[PDB]
Amino acid sequence: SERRAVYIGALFPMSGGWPGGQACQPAVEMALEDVNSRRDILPDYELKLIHHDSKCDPGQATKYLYELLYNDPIKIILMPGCSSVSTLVAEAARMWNLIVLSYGSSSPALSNRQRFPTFFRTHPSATLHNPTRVKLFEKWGWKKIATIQQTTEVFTSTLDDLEERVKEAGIEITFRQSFFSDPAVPVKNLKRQDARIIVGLFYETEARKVFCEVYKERLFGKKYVWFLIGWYADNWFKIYDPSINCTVDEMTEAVEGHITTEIVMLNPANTRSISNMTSQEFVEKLTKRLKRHPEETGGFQEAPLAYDAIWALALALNKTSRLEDFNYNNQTITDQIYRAMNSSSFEGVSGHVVFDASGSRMAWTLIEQLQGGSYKKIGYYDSTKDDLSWSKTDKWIGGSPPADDY
Amino acid sequence: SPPLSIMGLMPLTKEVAKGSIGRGVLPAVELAIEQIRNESLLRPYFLDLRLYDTECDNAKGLKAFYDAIKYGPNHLMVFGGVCPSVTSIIAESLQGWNLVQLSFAATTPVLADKKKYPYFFRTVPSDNAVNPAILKLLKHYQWKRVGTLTQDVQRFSEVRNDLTGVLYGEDIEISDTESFSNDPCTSVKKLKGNDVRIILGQFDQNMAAKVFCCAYEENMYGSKYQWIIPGWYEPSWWEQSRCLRKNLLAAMEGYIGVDFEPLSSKQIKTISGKTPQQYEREYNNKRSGVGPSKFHGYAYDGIWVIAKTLQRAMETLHASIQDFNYTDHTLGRIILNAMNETNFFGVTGQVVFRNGERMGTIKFTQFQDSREVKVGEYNAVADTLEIINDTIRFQGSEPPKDD
Ligand SMILES: *[C@@H]1O[C@H](CO[C@@H]2O[C@@H](C)[C@@H](O)[C@@H](O)[C@@H]2O)[C@@H](O[C@@H]2O[C@H](CO)[C@@H](O[C@H]3O[C@H](CO[C@H]4O[C@H](CO)[C@@H](O)[C@H](O)[C@@H]4O)[C@@H](O)[C@H](O[C@H]4O[C@H](CO)[C@@H](O)[C@H](O)[C@@H]4O)[C@@H]3O)[C@H](O)[C@H]2NC(C)=O)[C@H](O)[C@H]1NC(C)=O
Ligand SMILES: *[C@@H]1O[C@H](CO[C@@H]2O[C@@H](C)[C@@H](O)[C@@H](O)[C@@H]2O)[C@@H](O[C@@H]2O[C@H](CO)[C@@H](O[C@H]3O[C@H](CO)[C@@H](O)[C@H](O)[C@@H]3O)[C@H](O)[C@H]2NC(C)=O)[C@H](O)[C@H]1NC(C)=O
Ligand SMILES: NC[C@](O)(CS(=O)(=O)O)c1ccc(Cl)cc1
Ligand SMILES: *[C@@H]1O[C@H](CO)[C@@H](O)[C@H](O)[C@H]1NC(C)=O
Repeated sequence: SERRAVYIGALFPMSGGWPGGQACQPAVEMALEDVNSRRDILPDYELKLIHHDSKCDPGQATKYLYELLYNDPIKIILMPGCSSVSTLVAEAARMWNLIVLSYGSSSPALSNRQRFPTFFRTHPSATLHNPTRVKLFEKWGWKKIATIQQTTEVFTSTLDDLEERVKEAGIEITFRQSFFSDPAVPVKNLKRQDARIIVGLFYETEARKVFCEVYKERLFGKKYVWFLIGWYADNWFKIYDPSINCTVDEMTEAVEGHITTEIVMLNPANTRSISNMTSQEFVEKLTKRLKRHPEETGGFQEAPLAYDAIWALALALNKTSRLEDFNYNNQTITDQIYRAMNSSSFEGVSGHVVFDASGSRMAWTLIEQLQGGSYKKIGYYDSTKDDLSWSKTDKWIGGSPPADDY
Repeated sequence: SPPLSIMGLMPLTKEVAKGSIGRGVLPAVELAIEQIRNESLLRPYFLDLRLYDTECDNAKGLKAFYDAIKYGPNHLMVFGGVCPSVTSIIAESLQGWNLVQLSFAATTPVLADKKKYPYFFRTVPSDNAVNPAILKLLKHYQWKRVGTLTQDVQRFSEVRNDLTGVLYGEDIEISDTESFSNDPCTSVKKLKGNDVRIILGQFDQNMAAKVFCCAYEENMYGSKYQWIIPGWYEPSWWEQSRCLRKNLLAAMEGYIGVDFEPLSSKQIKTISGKTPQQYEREYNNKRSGVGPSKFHGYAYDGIWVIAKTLQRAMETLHASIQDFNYTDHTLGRIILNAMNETNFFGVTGQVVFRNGERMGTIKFTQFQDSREVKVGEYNAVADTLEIINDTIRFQGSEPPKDD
């Protein structure tokens, strides 16, 4: 007979704070072609896309969410990208019994089943850095940690999660300092209580300000280890900032030896995943559909998560299969898709795809250290299987990592 | 009589606690709608208010709004938005349907951001509107040095944050800034130790009883101290662990409470031809068994703002309305421009907006033996303070000094 059309209502940020839809929409289009051309996944169903440009704006997204829900055809799932767009659609979704699957939202707040009961994300939460941090603290035998953050909900939530994770490992947070824009008084305070192991959470502009202030107070050297986020631009510390007094040399000096954690978004292995593509082939195939270069295209590094989200849905819809009967007033099919989505376990272009109880993606983390003004891969950590890959590439002045104490 | 449809959005259900604001204001709304029709003020048209229940919930509220657009008549504007998170969602999206919104109860300062909420207006002053009033009070009593005590909850930290800008370029020093989450006693100890005399408090009713208990224990009360705290607490709130009731009342004695003025005290005829006193009587008869709400005057004046806006928008069109779909950007812009012209004497005083924000009246109260008593008002339009002679009092021969 005929394959029944089954619809996804997606929102792609083509502009805004995170213009991730630029590469994620083509990656979504490619994944649908790959799933629909597979006779073994949904033989009786054809998965189709209906999308709108959210502009990474919740106000804008409210207009398109209406457009998706109040116009035929009925959609079985909603796929937002930006964290602010997901916070709005994932909360609203229960009124239309809709599963919500995000390909780009990292906000820790989205891992709340009370506010977001049908929510899943192939993009991990910013809290995924915390198990890697506690493991590195354990490896190097540290139990006294200082934390410094910029005043943002994401950074406060990340540190709130780090508090409960260190308590479990018999580790404590000595000092916690915050700053809206100027980090002069928080860094001066770290020096005063003689903090040794510091977890610093801030954006790049604020990192430059933190590390200039770190040079001045000599909060770098053999004594100190800084744990930062690994998503900053290459040579961020060398970038010219007129509001910073420190020189390139001074700040290449201040950042020396610091550790970074970064969520793995593309499998570094040359293995073939469920689609039978390799990471390298996915990248080459994606580069071909793009109008501009990967460097110019927003959401290029997140594009494999968007590709994997379509596969997670396809495989979940495959496990259940009466999809045309879906209506916004019925929980039946939703709860069955929810159960199938919750039981996700497959190999995607981003690596192994699994969700925790909150619907947040579980993934590997890349651990790097800045050695001689350049980041060097010192290993990877898999939080779900407590698997640490050590490179034996890390370097310390003492010939060994220092300690939390005087 | 073609209808001019208005989308009324508010919690109306008994199952929702804020449902009392929505129901409390409906008799005031009915009185304004009645007079406008009875007097045919918008002839040929009649003001058609449709009501949709938000249930003070983000999801139910958004669906109520979506269901109003889908199945309801063509609304020209939005009237309501009570709960802060629901109002923020609706207010942010307004341009998508070219809908101007007028709220009578959402006081969250967040909504003053016209980059995020350009189509949003409110007849009620925001939580931050107490700050230019407090500046006037400090200037009046020559208080040049203050300390702050704030609860670490967004509703209060937003007010404290705004105070910084209000007191900048003025001759007033914030000598000590103290915050607390659950217990204010450590923060009250620091203020005492820094010899603070004038305290600007921003915390809830539950925390207020704790604050004044710590104040008694630290002797941060009497002739040398002045506490300036929220004026919106339930009456007899203090009656509702270590301190005694007599010791709480001793420390509370003379605190200044600050909040918006529910209705004008001026015995002058408003736009409807009634004085605020005559309106208040008409509202109390109309409400019957429904519990009164302090936002009733704001809802009443809110309907008059809509009627006046529509009259002016009708004049603008006549110079060069049924055709309005949520598509007409130009009609929405006309409605927006006409609302910005609002200038009339309402039951809540003069109704004027400064960038969608109400310029209104702030009430000053003083706790005297058993209750809060009115001691003054601040007029935001004129930026003036009027202190009620023979009401405000101090335990010493002079008001306290700031050091
Ligand atoms: C998952 O991935 C790879 C993908 O293959 C390549 O990569 C893509 C990105 C594209 O660039 C593709 O065009 C490209 O193929 C799949 O692996 C290949 O798939 C087939 C599966 O059998 C293989 O094709 C031939 O295999 C044998 C023998 O091939 C010989 O030659 C190569 C060098 O050229 C040697 O290295 C091999 O060891 C071997 O000696 C051949 O007999 C078949 O030919 C035909 O024979 C009949 C004759 O009567 C015909 O009637 C039929 O047409 C029959 O097919 C195949 O042509 C191919 O070599 C491998 N390649 C690799 C790299 O392993 C893999 O199958 C796919 N998995 C899926 C789809 O599930
Ligand atoms: C939105 O309203 C603003 C305020 O309008 C004023 O107050 C209303 C309550 C109502 O009474 C209305 O009629 C008033 O005009 C508008 O800003 C004001 O608009 C004027 C510009 O047209 C400006 O005035 C000038 O008038 C002369 C010009 O030489 C001078 O005497 C005076 O110094 C002013 O420059 C006025 O200053 C300005 N108001 C404020 C407080 O800044 C605003 O344009 C309007 N926008 C619309 C309708 O789209
Ligand atoms: N990786 C994409 C995204 O998670 C998108 S968002 O969650 O911030 O909307 C993101 C995360 C952190 C930063 Cl700095 C920018 C973007
Ligand atoms: C899809 O579901 C069918 C139903 O049993 C199963 O046979 C098939 O292997 C599934 N496909 C994948 C790729 O898991």
